[PDB]
Amino acid sequence: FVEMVDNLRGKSGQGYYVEMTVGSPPQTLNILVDTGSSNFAVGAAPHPFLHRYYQRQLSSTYRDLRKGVYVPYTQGKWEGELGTDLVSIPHGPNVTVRANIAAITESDKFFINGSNWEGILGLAYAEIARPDDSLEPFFDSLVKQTHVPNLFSLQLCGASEVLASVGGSMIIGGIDHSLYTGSLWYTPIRREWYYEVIIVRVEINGQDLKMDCKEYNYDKSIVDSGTTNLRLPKKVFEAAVKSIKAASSTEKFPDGFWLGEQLVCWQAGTTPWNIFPVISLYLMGEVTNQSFRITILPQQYLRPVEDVATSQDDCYKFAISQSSTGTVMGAVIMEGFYVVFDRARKRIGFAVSACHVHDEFRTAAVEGPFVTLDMEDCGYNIPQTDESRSHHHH
Ligand SMILES: N#Cc1ccc(COC(=O)[C@H]2C[C@]3(CN2)C(=O)Nc2ccccc23)cc1Br
Ligand SMILES: [Zn+2]
Repeated sequence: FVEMVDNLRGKSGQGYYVEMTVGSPPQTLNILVDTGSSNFAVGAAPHPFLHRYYQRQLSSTYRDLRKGVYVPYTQGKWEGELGTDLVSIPHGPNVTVRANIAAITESDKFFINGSNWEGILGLAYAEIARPDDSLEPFFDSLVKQTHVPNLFSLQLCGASEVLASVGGSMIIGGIDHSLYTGSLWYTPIRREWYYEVIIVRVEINGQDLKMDCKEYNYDKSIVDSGTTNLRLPKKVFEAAVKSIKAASSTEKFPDGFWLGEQLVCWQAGTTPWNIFPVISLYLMGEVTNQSFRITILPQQYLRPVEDVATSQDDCYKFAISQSSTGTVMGAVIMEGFYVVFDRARKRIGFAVSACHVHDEFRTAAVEGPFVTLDMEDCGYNIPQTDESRSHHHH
């Protein structure tokens, strides 16, 4: 899998993308890797934040499906025309695939200035594809038309006039042992829509938040490469920030720091890492009553920004933020770990990433098992709307 190592790039906080080609002759585009969605969609007209876009009419292998699509996120949305075309990943498997593509014709708060990506590769399950689940997602087509094992793995690697470049690896069809150290621990996928998981416990510097564990997963917990922060439900975020504030309390930062809206700075090289606590999320294990923990450092949740006007200083953004749609284990989490999306066995694996940023006293850690007897149920059941209830699935 050496040809797939280091095949992701991006700018810190603005998404990891992989190079893809669509069409005949091949049009090259930089495509966000997003495990929180299941559509393959590409900028298909001019836009202030796009260097280039997909030109359907210039591909002899394009086919229009004569159907529109609309996807609204919490932040951002887009619409497009559905079609299929030939797609390859030059630093991926040695295959070409006919896949669904949404040509994005309009959008708002979707594309990001300076990010260098022009589309999105949705790697989650058909259940949340748009307009509905009969639009085969890309990975499904890849596995179906080729010999590629139904699994991929992501190593996202952390970081004055530009933001920091980041690099990473997306290994399509397996697991590269150079990319992690020590044990690889798996947590069941609760349901194949998002990559949904269940957190059974949260510790800040070894101290239990002591919340009803249903609160950790209200209204869901998902692993999303296409989300920058660790995002936490309102009540969880408030307790977690209270604990981190407490530990770090020799430094009094402005409100805007903790809201994720302001940098704080120390003189080059003098950041007091050791006043910030480690955060451990315990995930449901494969075995009943077992769990394992993934522990991240302040090096992951304190995200570095080089300020033009204080470029002498090491400056950081707080990259834990509030959610009203559940826990999102985003890049902040993932940059600790080599994360294995084992679709075949309906599980997600975590191991310590051979590229995670640490210091001489503490590392990100993946550790288990831990055991509870009569371990309760920590899952939440999303209220079912009449809209969702009325849909037939033939
Ligand atoms: N109908 C629907 C529907 C609603 C919500 C979701 C949630 O989608 C995510 O979380 C993806 C998309 C993401 C980050 N990851 C985002 O939220 N804004 C944004 C902006 C730019 C790039 C990636 C993203 C998925 C579906 Br499908
Ligand atoms: Zn029907």
